[PDB]
Amino acid sequence: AVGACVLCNSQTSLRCGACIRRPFLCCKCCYDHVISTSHKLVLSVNPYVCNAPGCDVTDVTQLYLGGMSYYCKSHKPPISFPLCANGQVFGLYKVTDFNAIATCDWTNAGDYILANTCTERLKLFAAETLKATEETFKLSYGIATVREVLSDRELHLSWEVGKPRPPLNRNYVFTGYQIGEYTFEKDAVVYRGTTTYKLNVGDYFVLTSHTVMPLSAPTLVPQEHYVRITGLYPTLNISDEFSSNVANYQKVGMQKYSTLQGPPGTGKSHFAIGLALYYPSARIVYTACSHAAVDALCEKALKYLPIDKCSRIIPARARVECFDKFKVNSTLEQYVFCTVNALPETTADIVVFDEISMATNYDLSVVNARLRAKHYVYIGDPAQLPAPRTLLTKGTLEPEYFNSVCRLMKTIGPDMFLGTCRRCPAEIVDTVSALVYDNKLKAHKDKSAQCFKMFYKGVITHDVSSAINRPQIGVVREFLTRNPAWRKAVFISPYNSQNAVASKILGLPTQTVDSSQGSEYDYVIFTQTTETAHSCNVNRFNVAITRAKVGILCIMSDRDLYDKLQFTSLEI
Ligand SMILES: [Zn+2]
Ligand SMILES: [Zn+2]
Ligand SMILES: [Zn+2]
Repeated sequence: AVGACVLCNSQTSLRCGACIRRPFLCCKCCYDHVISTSHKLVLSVNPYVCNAPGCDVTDVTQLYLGGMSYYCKSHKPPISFPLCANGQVFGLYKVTDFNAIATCDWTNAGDYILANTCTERLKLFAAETLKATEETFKLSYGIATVREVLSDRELHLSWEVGKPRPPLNRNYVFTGYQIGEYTFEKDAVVYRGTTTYKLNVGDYFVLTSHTVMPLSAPTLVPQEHYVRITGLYPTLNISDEFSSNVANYQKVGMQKYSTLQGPPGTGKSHFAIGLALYYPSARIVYTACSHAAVDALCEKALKYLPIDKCSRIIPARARVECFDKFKVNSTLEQYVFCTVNALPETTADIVVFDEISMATNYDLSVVNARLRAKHYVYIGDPAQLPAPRTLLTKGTLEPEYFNSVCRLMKTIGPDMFLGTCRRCPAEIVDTVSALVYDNKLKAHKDKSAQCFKMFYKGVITHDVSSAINRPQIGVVREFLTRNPAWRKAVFISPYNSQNAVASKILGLPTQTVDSSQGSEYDYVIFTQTTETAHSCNVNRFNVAITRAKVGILCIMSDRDLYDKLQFTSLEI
């Protein structure tokens, strides 16, 4: 009931009853809010509503202070004061950007632009409002119910009518009923339940709708620059293997927080684990939003750090199988590997937050609120993929607006940049260097002469909204017959339905561009499928072609990206 104004910090009893998150607004800011938005309900110790029996006047601009109570113009006594007047709303302790965040529906890109350009307190207000909006929207979808048990991995389903049916993709992890988190993918559909339980006919599932907690900590702590390495103890016996990062590790210890832009295969995980060998007594918490990003840090640590000082934090609700080689759930070990949403309340000498393009301002804040560290390291690449914004349907979200860390990397530049790609053949490195890295990314490898491109629009079919291009898969089939070494390639496309079709026709392992991020393969076969904003997205295209260590075949739909690929063209 008592607190500080989100816009000016002036103390108040006044909150907005029309905002989904009921923020405290001072007498001045509350007035500026109510008089320019449809938000007219104001909440003090008691709500600002007409106290006359049966009266439904709740608009603050139509209410007055009559004695110790509130009344409308129709019910107030002769000695009464308007609650709204003189640029202030009556309350104890006596804007444009706040209004827009408070009233938007989060379906436009401009909403996320504003949520990243505003003041720090407005960033938390926006992040809390957005996440609560996202969670409420999850209730709009309808409940599902098991129609039959086709086999151990397949089935056919039934829905409750009247409410919209969400898409069948590995993008919507539903929680099961308490029978583990289930997922779906394409009348013969596939039930993907992480927990091996015979799906009882009649049971139901609901979207993973977790309650949104308030944010208190900023997305980024205030920057502090030091003249000496603070609270960390370096070595001069630093392995030659990590010597290239020595100046950057010293930079880490001389600032409160630091940003590292690491293009694909430039050594992000090597840098993160090497930071532990450079400050060998430091307690490091390694965090990322996904279990995949956390497990990739676990694999690198397994090679350089002592296994007895590592612990993989796994929440009681075992969602998917993750890293099995560290002692599970020991918060006090020197090296703790844990996803953002599962972080314990602890302190650290260094916090390493990896895959920063996938973080939201909500995640940035959670880390600041759960971990109190001497140093914070943000590793990622704003030229890679951001977290999916399920409400966003209009406009494209540019990298400078992914989150606060990405905004800094795009506006003032990152503090550290890993300039040499060690993974990809030079054809790929040269293409992405010009496309998203302003020619600052260099190739370690020579050209492989196994990077091919083909311009083939094919035929686009749609599975509801997800796209398929059977002729592009047919072209891959013909290529495989003449290129048997490509037998072990991973098939990548921007669409789950295209991948399901390629999996049956080609028999190759499949991956969407979004799920390939952070992974690498000798050979990659990419079919663009369509020429939509989704399939032409430069960050997605960058991720797609940088998965390859040796060769890549790109079957393209977009002339622009096809011309930019510095690959040998194929005919047919
Ligand atoms: Zn104020
Ligand atoms: Zn409001
Ligand atoms: Zn009244």
